[PDB]
Amino acid sequence: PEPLSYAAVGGLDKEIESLKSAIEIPLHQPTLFSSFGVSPPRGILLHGPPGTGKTMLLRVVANTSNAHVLTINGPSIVSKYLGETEAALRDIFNEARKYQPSIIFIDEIDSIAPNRANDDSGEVESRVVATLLTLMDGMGAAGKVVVIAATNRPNSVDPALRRPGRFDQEVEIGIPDVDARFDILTKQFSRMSSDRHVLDSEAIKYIASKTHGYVGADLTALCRESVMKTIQRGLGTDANIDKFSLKVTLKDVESAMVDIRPSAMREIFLEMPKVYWSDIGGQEELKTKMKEMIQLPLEASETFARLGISAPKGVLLYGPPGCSKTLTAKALATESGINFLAVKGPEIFNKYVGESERAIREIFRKARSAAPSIIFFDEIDALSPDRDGSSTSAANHVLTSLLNEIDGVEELKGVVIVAATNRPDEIDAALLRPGRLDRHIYVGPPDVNARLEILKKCTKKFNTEESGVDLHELADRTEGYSGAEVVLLCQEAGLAAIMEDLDVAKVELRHFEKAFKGIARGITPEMLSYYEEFALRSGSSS
Amino acid sequence: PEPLSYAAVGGLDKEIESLKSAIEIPLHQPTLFSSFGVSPPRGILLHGPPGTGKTMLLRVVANTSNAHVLTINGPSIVSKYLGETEAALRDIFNEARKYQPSIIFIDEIDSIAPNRANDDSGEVESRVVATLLTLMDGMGAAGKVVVIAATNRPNSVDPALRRPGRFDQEVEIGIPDVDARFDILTKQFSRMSSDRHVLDSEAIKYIASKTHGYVGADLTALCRESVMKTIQRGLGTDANIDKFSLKVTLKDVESAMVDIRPSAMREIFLEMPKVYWSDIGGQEELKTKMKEMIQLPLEASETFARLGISAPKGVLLYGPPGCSKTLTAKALATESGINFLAVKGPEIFNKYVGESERAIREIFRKARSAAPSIIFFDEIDALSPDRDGSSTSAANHVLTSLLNEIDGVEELKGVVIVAATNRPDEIDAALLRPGRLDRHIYVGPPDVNARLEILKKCTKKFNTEESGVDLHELADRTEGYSGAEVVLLCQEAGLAAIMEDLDVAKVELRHFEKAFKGIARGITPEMLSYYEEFALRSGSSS
Ligand SMILES: [C][C][C]S(=O)(=O)N1N=[C]C2=C([C]=C([C])S2)[B@@]1([O])O[C]1[C]([O])[C]([C]OP([O])(=O)OP([O])(=O)OP([O])([O])=S)O[C]1N1[C]=NC2=C1N=[C]N=C2[N]
Ligand SMILES: [C][C][C]S(=O)(=O)N1N=[C]C2=C([C]=C([C])S2)[B@@]1([O])O[C]1[C]([O])[C]([C]OP([O])(=O)OP([O])(=O)OP([O])([O])=S)O[C]1N1[C]=NC2=C1N=[C]N=C2[N]
Ligand SMILES: Nc1ncnc2c1ncn2[C@@H]1O[C@H](COP(=O)(O)OP(=O)(O)OP(O)(O)=S)[C@@H](O)[C@H]1O
Ligand SMILES: Nc1ncnc2c1ncn2[C@@H]1O[C@H](COP(=O)(O)OP(=O)(O)OP(O)(O)=S)[C@@H](O)[C@H]1O
Repeated sequence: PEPLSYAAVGGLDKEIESLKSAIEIPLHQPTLFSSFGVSPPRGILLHGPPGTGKTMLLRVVANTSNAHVLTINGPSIVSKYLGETEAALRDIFNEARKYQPSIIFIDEIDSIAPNRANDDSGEVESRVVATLLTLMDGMGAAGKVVVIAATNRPNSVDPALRRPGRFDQEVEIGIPDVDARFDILTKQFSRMSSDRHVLDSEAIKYIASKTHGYVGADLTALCRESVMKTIQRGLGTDANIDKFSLKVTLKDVESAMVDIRPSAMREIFLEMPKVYWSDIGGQEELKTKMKEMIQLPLEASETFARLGISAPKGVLLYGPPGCSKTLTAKALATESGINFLAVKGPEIFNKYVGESERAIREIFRKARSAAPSIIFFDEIDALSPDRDGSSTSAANHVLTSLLNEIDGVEELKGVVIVAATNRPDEIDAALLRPGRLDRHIYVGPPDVNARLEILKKCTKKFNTEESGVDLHELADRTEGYSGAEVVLLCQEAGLAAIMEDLDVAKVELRHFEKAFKGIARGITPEMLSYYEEFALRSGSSS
Repeated sequence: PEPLSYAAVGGLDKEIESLKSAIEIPLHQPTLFSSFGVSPPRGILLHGPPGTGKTMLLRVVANTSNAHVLTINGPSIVSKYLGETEAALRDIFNEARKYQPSIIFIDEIDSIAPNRANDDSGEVESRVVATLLTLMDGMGAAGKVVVIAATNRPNSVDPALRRPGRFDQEVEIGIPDVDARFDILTKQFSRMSSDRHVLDSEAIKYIASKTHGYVGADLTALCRESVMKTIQRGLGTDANIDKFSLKVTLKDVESAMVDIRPSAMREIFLEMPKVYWSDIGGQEELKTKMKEMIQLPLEASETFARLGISAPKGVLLYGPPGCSKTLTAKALATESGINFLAVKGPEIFNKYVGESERAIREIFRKARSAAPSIIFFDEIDALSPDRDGSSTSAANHVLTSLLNEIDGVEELKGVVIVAATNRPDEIDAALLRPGRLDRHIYVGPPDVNARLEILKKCTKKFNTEESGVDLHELADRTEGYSGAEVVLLCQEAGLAAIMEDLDVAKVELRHFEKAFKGIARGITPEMLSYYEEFALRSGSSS
């Protein structure tokens, strides 16, 4: 029995500190809030997607805090009929009250008081929510009691429990980021002695990098699976190997990766990978314009206010498919340092009725929470009201929610909305009017310098100068290819290289010639003329 | 009471070894990786389509493991009300814990804790899932207890029992393949003495070949019916035959097949028959091209990585209806030696809203699991968003799932997606953009050499050279035919042969002339123009 400690928790140090404060300020000294004449906040609710580390945090709070732990075991104290159940829970609260200081732990409130939905059994669920409200109505500002709550989904909890003055302090324990994933991995692999874990910190970098979707508990599972497969490699050599100290290795960790893949973020707003400005080929004009028109307003708020001008509220990127738009937004995300929440088009539109408006609401709330922030909307084309009557019940509602959140700049100061599209017309004109998503930047097919840069980025691994191919004739021969077609031309050239030989280490011009014959232009002059005719009708930066 | 052994199980050797490993490492050697610091797995799940051999596997594991088995008999220990039921299951777990080492068998979790669906009676189902989780929360890292549970459909089980750090380890027992079917039949017919079973191993090969949809129990059922129909023939000669040792013959086994088939396999991800490169008439250019751009990337990954190019992810086969597309894909499957998941177009798009999402997610999970693999999407034309508002609820969701899943290059190193559409224009352009299903290959009507080879393959059985018909005048006379049209020309010639005589063994040019009169070209110049037009608009390998 090793008692847990805050060193065991990982990747949540920010909200670890927040929860520690929300426990220490009450439960150790309510006199402070007695002086300031507000009822002390009784009730901290730990949100979070499943497996993020709630229950572990509750256990570590119980172990670390010197107060007395009490538990509402959900069903495990509710009796057959509620007449004894309500008495039992009141008895729990009273026993906490007599032995102040005390903490009441409620796990899985969704399994206790979800009375908003249809599953509210008036004999059971309504009674439980009623008694929760009734006793939560008072424990005494002088009382040294606190209620802590953990739910895998908050909105399932009825709004009645989440009214203010009830348990309403909130700690949003969320999906770990890349650095948080590294923290969790380092702690987990330090739980085992470093002898058996032969992975240098660079290996942990790598495994954290390839564990995008994984959340919390999942990572421990990964480590556990690694153990198993390591043991299996001990048996794969010969069954007679009963010797211990078989090291766990990086290769074992991917071999585990391929098989664990449990429930984690695949229906959550995407955190995109890391790309720098160097990866993007040229387009220095667009790079400068984006750097300015996004990063500068978020880092010049005092200067903008001094000048009597509101900051730009929204920039819309439009260009032929393949040209660097998602990559440019990702690069801005990676090396602008601003919090950057991105959502694909369809992944928010589908979001069956109500879930769409809720999703827009929560994305904007999160954007406001961690200001300054950039909300990236890839393919606004999805959120288009330009369809038949079926769109009136889905597209119109989401469009008007987006409009209502976009406007009202008084509450929007550290938020910039960057949208991307390849079908600019089908973006409802109510969203490209002045005062709204109004700056329009046209990406367009890359110019010759940018194309040459893309070549040099993608042709570097296979010999070019000492293979007799000069990239400039390729660059001026590939006029009109969108950047995707340029990188595909490089890929097809490599495919010809492996065509002619399995272990070749050299790429000739004839391979590029075959590739260039094989690839067809994807940007017809129709599409170009389309984009300038949208440029004339545009609002800003035509 | 014959004791079950692993010799009785068949066609699951890989899964058998995995389960034996997952039962030996705990339950015999907990210390051997309690040192490693991770919590032991402690709870393994056996998936499987109904009748694929779960319950037998549990019985054999019980009868071969020296620990003591305890059975949660589902309802057979659940009482009238859950107050005694939860106590009884706690008592079961405690009696296991005291008598370490112990195994706890849960059969049909779905009949126990399916609380994710509407059939959750909060008095029963919620209580049972709650007591599971609450007791699954702790068994003791040194507690030599293991849970094994089996389900007929996993997703019906809630995510709560399938969180990690929990009842986690999964063993997938699937529909047996052809070789596994041979193994199961060999074991079944060797259970009965070889005297009664007069079928040489070749006959067993044949019967396994023509039992595509049969799974597991079904095959045993087949044997039963064989027995039954065999003794029916014992009564077919004369009722006085009470003599034993009536051999079971092959013909009896097919006569059983015509009746045994229940609804065991549904529109499951399809396994396709075997066709060799020799079967496909000519098309040597397409032979080489497909061989390279599919098999070569999946077998020279290190060379591609060394060269700085990503392997080609997707090949779309577009050709007129009749030319060898599905046949070419099947040939690649059969004699490329790579795992070949393949699902038809209409059988995934038109299932349901969430069912389609789940289908694509699971097909790609399976493709990743057994890498390298080739996902074949025959007739993506079904997955088309080019319809009315009804497509906004079905087509958009399925297409965005496909795009999101195929854009995951970071963990998609050993998968290639091959598609085959007969009208390529109705594929959403987002699925043919570079970086996605992008290499386009045109199959097209067979050239003269291919037509000659097709004839030679289909005319071999009935005499051609010594019948006075030379295949080259046929070959150059049948310009414009699709390959299917050519094989049907051969079939119609045979039909005229059996017209003019019931037991003929000779086909003359006049029969072919009648057939050639009776066949119209299904490949209009309009269709060839359409395909050339899509070629000029394509992305790669135009
Ligand atoms: C790993 C690396 C990362 S990245 O770069 O991003 N990538 N990945 C993978 C792949 C590729 C390609 C291929 C063929 S495969 B990559 O490279 O990609 C990239 C990007 O992504 C592209 C484009 O995209 P975006 O951005 O999106 O564009 P768009 O199309 O416009 O949008 P949408 O959504 O579609 S409307 O491409 C590429 N790149 C690179 N670099 C570059 C490019 N492009 C252009 N330009 C340049 N510079
Ligand atoms: C038994 C043998 C097997 S198979 O070959 O496959 N078959 N079977 C049956 C039959 C036939 C015919 C008839 C009239 S009856 B068979 O032969 O078939 C075959 C195949 O299958 C066909 C074609 O297919 P595909 O590929 O699929 O086409 P398409 O349309 O493209 O697809 P889809 O689905 O529609 S999109 O035909 C035949 N063959 C054979 N060989 C050949 C052929 N074709 C062509 N070519 C060649 N070489
Ligand atoms: N930093 C961490 N974040 C998350 N989980 C962690 C972390 N460090 C260790 N873990 C392990 O992850 C698991 C977390 O379990 P839980 O706390 O039950 O997850 P969860 O948030 O409770 O999911 P629920 O209770 O179903 S909403 C435990 O096995 C911990 O040992
Ligand atoms: N190798 C084998 N694979 C599958 N079934 C086999 C095999 N060998 C024999 N069988 C027979 O298959 C039958 C299937 O029994 P079960 O294990 O109950 O099937 P099942 O998996 O339990 O189906 P469900 O999911 O419980 S409805 C057994 O009774 C055996 O007689």
